[PDB]
Amino acid sequence: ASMYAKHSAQNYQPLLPGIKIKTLVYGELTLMTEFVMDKGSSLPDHTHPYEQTGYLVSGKIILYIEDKKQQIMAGDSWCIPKNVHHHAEILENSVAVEVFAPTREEYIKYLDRTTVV
Amino acid sequence: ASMYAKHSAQNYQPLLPGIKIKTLVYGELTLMTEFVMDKGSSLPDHTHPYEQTGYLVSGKIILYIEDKKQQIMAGDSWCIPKNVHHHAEILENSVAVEVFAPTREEYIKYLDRTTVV
Ligand SMILES: [Cu+2]
Ligand SMILES: [Cu+2]
Repeated sequence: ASMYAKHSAQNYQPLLPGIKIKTLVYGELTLMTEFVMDKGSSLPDHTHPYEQTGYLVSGKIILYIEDKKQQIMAGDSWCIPKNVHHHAEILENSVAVEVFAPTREEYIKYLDRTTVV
Repeated sequence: ASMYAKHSAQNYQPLLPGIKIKTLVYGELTLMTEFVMDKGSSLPDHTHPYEQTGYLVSGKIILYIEDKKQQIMAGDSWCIPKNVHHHAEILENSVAVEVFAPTREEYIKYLDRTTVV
């Protein structure tokens, strides 16, 4: 059931305007995605029944979680509990790695199978 | 409760020779760490009752999972189910972000409270 995946510049897939996604790996309890986000894009306010914990690999965003707002730079991190409202403004081209728990089955369809193993 | 944390080069805790750790954030279902590893160090075989999913921010490691072995570089990722044998050889100075599920209570104390927003 273990997985390895290798980095590739290909197959980051459209999710929302300005936001591309790739599911890297997943398991019994978690699922890992990489989000590639264009400067000036945004994530609209949403909720989902998965805890979402992330790390900014590169760039700069403003991450809104309920009534908090924080500027996020490379190496910063966050944890958003299940069903909590969140959104973001993307200030520079940015890359984030985010892990969902429980496994977010709807995101398995973004798995880049050309780079698994 | 949601959580934000800011990057700091300080307060990594010695875990093994050449291997240091810091808990970045955690939540109800997950806990996120950053592993800073020195060229030439290693992790011996271990297992634990937490799923472990990781992303290599930088460097070069050989990651062993049961009878599999893979060289892992920046942007590669892995998911290791609960109780599965794994170890690693660190070939270059390396940095990994790893998320445990469920929340790994023993690692809460490695949070750097000076970086929590
Ligand atoms: Cu979300
Ligand atoms: Cu481990």
